[PDB]
Amino acid sequence: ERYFDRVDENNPEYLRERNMAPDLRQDFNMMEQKKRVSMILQSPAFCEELESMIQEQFKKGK
Amino acid sequence: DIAALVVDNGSGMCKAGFAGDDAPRAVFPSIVGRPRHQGVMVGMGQKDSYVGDEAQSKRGILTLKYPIEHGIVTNWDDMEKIWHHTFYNELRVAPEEHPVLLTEAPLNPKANREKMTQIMFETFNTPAMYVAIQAVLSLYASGRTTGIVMDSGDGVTHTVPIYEGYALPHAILRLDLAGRDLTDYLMKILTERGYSFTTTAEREIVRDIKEKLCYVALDFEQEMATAASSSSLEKSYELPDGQVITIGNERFRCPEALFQPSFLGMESCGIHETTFNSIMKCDVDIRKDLYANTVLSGGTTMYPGIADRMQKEITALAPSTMKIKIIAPPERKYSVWIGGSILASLSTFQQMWISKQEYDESGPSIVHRKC
Amino acid sequence: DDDIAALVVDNGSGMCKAGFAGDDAPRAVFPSIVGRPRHQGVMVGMGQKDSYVGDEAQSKRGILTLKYPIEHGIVTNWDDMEKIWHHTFYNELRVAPEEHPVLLTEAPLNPKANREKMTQIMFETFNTPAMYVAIQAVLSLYASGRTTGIVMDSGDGVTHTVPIYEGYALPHAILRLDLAGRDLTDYLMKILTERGYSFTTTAEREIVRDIKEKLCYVALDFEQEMATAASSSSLEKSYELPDGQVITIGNERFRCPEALFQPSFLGMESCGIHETTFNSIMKCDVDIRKDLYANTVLSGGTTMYPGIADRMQKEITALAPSTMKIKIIAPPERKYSVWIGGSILASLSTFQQMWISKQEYDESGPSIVHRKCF
Amino acid sequence: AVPNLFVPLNTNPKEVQEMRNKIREQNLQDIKTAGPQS
Amino acid sequence: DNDNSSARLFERSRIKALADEREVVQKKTFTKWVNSHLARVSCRITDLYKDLRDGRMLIKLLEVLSGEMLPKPTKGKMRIHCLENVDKALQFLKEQRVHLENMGSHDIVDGNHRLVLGLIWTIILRFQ
Ligand SMILES: Nc1ncnc2c1ncn2[C@@H]1O[C@H](COP(=O)(O)OP(=O)(O)O)[C@@H](O)[C@H]1O
Ligand SMILES: Nc1ncnc2c1ncn2[C@@H]1O[C@H](COP(=O)(O)OP(=O)(O)O)[C@@H](O)[C@H]1O
Repeated sequence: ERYFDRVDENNPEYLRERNMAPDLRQDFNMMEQKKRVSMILQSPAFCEELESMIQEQFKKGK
Repeated sequence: DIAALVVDNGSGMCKAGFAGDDAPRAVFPSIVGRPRHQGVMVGMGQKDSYVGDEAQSKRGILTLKYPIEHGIVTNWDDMEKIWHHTFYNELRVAPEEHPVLLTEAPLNPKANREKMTQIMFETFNTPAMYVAIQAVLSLYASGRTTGIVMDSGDGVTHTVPIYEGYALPHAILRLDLAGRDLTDYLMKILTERGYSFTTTAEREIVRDIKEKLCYVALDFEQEMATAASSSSLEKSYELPDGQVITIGNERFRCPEALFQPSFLGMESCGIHETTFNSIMKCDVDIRKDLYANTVLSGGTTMYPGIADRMQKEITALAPSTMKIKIIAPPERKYSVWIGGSILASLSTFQQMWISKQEYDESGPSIVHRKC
Repeated sequence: DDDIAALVVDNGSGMCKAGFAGDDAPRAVFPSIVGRPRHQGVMVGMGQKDSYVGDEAQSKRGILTLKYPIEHGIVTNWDDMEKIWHHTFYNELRVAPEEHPVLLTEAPLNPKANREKMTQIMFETFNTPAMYVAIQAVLSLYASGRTTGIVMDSGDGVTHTVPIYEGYALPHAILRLDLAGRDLTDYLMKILTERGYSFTTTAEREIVRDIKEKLCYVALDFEQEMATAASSSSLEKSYELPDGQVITIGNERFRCPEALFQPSFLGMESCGIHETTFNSIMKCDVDIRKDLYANTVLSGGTTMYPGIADRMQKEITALAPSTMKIKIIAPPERKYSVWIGGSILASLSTFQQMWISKQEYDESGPSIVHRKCF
Repeated sequence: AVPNLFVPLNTNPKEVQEMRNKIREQNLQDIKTAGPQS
Repeated sequence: DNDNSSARLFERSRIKALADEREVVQKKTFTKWVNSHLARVSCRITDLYKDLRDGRMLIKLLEVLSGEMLPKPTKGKMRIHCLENVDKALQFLKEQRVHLENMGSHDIVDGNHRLVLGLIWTIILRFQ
């Protein structure tokens, strides 16, 4: 009995599994396979450049 | 651990997610549906209006309308409904506890930013909210600080060049040629095959057809000759009612309106010519980098063969000594949100947030002071 | 409120059913006929009875002429309808009409004067505190228990198809056909002539109806069954008349209900019931059709022929595209289904808001029924 | 307009199914009850 | 034939059972109500269906309830005199403008349960 093992209405964040489009099913898996947001933050050389660029663009204007 | 929220809005798609996450938590169309048929069944579930993913399920009994067209909102109440559904039903988080990050088109009227800020502080009691440019965030998601970016959504197409983290306001080019107009053109050219689609649900069906069975031709006349002289370029779509249609010749005809707007009769030039003109408006010294870094963004640029045709059309107008290359990330649909998820995560960005208390003495114009 | 239960009255052309809300089965089921004597009355002291109504009108049908107050779902004679309602309320249920509200059913596409006169009669004479009028095919979906589906209701007076998706009914896709078991009884009475049997009086029509209810079925293939009936005598069956005579129906058994699928046997230009259901499906929007294909619901006493569901499924499958899955839902209790739905509708706590009060009728005349109900 | 004129809005669909199931259950138990006393 | 058998099962079990329970309860209650008023004179009925056939007790009950003098019953023990005695009570009810529908003397004499119960119920609705 898999059907007794779990219930669709017990967990809403398991209920999200049923109502997915197939291309939406790939987009999440591929995008957390890539981990781009983790890559940008973990890599320093681009990171402090972005840091200081935002800070000193605030410094003179906007 | 209070974390910021990134909410990306575009005409036809709303995404939302916590800052610092790889994936947005919620993705759903920006649709509002109201019942059209006489509802007679006492005691069962009826509602005044359906919104989001639930509204798309019941397309048969609903009239579906979009609150945003061409990047400009038409009815603010529907926008409030979508924002409330995003904050409460999708993420189940209080809007007044976490800061929220918002995006918009670069060129837009004055009143949009002010009304958006007023609604976001007054209705939801957001402690801090910031407005950012979509295409700039897409370039940050690509991870280069320089280059010219092309973001083409379902509302409007725009190319902006960014050099050293600054987007030049004079060189920004905007063209009102989007995917919804392509859907209308595809419906008009499917009329002549014998299949007729008129209602809004049939427009969504035509949009799904366009997403599944469209591609960009490398040579337009040669592909017309091949499609006229043979039946190889024919695919069959299977309708939700069981009917089967043959898309046939039209597959490369609908996206080609992106390059030649004379099919739609628009006065403006093609998208590649728009990108070339935007590059021409910049200074000479940076033009090399503008020809060296070009990324594609938006769901409209997911047609197969868009990169090769774009590169060829840019190389045709470019000088012979210039080197042309086109960068197309596979996740170009959700690049903008990813950039937002970068921008809220920085340690220098906490001072960039708009203060709730400062808005009290400033007012709705405060964003024009700070952004 | 808790102990008081509104009366549920299903009022078709053939038979009338009545009971209390919250009950699984109706208390009183009896035919809707009004009979009057025609012969001499010579025995003095037997008493005078002007009219016979209901089941005991059937028992003494030998010396009576029988009239149907409802023809094609329309109340042609209203005095006989008052007789039937009085016999239902007092003799059958033994309830005072002032105590409980009344729930009534009717056909989808009917003249407005029928509804107005129903409201006027149930307020002015029986003096009811509240009353509601509903559609039978909508109540069939309540009895089925599903939100979406297409209901084909075939009674003694009229057949009609309504589609409902997610509790929303489409008025433009509702179809009405004047082809029911009444015309089938007339057709059987016509085709029994060629075997030598003649039934002409109104009393013999009930015998023909009993013969139809006992010895009729729907062939899955018409031409093959006709060839089988011509080749052999295994299809023949025997029936016994009330006077002891024996008749043999033989070939006619699958020819009487076949007029439902081919109306050209009756001279009608209309389409069959399967084509009517298919056309009602394709009159709806594109998206819901799949769901309307999966939840076809049969109802009414006319759909009690053996083998009706298999033939209907085969015809719909032949008409529909092959990639869709076609199933026909026919409960064994499909004769009473409408009434059950009425009880389910009558016992809801929400529906207590939707009753038509007597004060509203006093303010608005008999025209209040169109603004409420459906 | 007025598409929802004949029905009230914001009603739980579960209650109708529960009461239909109760009427269904009455048949299985087949408890015999008299009519309401006048 | 299987679904036909199931339908016959349903309309043999539930429709019969509910109606029989209701009519048994109504029979007991009507018997008590008639016995209360009929005890003023020295009269008592054990069965509602059987003792009301001859038509004498109906005349006695109507005489007790109404308060005036009905015509005395026809002196006989046949079926015709029985019909006459029931018809006298029915005609006296036709005086009081009480509305009776599908009610005849032979229906009471033969002993149809539903029509006798309806007659008693109509009398109760009038004379209470
Ligand atoms: N897989 C796909 N292939 C081709 N076109 C697509 C695909 N997915 C979406 N589109 C087109 O892109 C549009 C959605 O663009 P989107 O990225 O949502 O714009 P925005 O987010 O700026 O509103 C749709 O109208 C559709 O026509
Ligand atoms: N067991 C049966 N088999 C076949 N046909 C039947 C059966 N019972 C009834 N019918 C047909 O149905 C008719 C009665 O239908 P009914 O359910 O009374 O309709 P309504 O209640 O809507 O008036 C009869 O005239 C007869 O033609």
